[PDB]
Amino acid sequence: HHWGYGKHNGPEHWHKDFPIAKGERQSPVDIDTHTAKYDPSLKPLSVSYDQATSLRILNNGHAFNVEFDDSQDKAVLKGGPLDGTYRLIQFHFHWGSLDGQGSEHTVDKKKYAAELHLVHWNTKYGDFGKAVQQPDGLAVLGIFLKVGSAKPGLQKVVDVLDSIKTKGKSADFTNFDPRGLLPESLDYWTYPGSLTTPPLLECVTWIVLKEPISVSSEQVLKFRKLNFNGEGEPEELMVDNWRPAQPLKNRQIKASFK
Ligand SMILES: NS(=O)(=O)c1ccc(C(=O)NCc2cccc(F)c2F)cc1
Ligand SMILES: [Hg+2]
Ligand SMILES: [Zn+2]
Repeated sequence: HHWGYGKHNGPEHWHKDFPIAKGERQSPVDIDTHTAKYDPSLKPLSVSYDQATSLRILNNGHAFNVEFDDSQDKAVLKGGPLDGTYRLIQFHFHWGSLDGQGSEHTVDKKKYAAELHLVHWNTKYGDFGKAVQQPDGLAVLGIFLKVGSAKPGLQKVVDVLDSIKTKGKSADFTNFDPRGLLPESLDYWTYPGSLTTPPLLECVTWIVLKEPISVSSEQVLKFRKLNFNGEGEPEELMVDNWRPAQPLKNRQIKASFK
């Protein structure tokens, strides 16, 4: 039926309706730190999120997305392995039912409690729709979340989760500053990949940050109270909405640090 993360419609079944699931540049992948190549030609990332305009937060049945106004160059990602300007359109997370799992990407097989994805599209393509038809159409900034001290900047997100508990629900979510979700260091690993959820399009340049951000146990607990189901349907907790690591195949993971 429609794709999900359950036993009968999960990642292992996606290939039936989306053959690209078994493609050549699928994400996420395991990042082997000893095989990753330090590339001195990689420029530092340039995250310019000061003019960011968040609009709303929505439970889409797979995760919750915080959407941004991308009609202009308000919040952009440049530099790093990218050529051109990429506009922030939305961010979301993937998390587990327990603290020891939840991230999509892993580092030396280590799984983190969750993973934040800041989605950006290449402006030379005009709109998000055209960008997903190009090999360099998207750039997703990935950040790992480990359970420890609370992250102040994530609280506004946590507090609003009650209003979007079920699939289809949305709430206004203006003036959110995404800079509060960034770690201190912008060191990263980068490799060409895909969306981690159907349609699994291979249009993404992944930029995974080395330094994870820490959030509290209470903060992550709030994520786990969301529902995959719509209002009135039987309750299915939204947990474990992550895709397991895929074969790296003919790709090399480059590091911006040594
Ligand atoms: N987890 S992740 O960062 O890799 C990821 C990022 C974006 C999307 C997305 O935009 N999906 C909807 C979608 C996809 C293609 C075309 C569309 F029109 C559309 F709405 C999905 C997964
Ligand atoms: Hg593509
Ligand atoms: Zn994602």
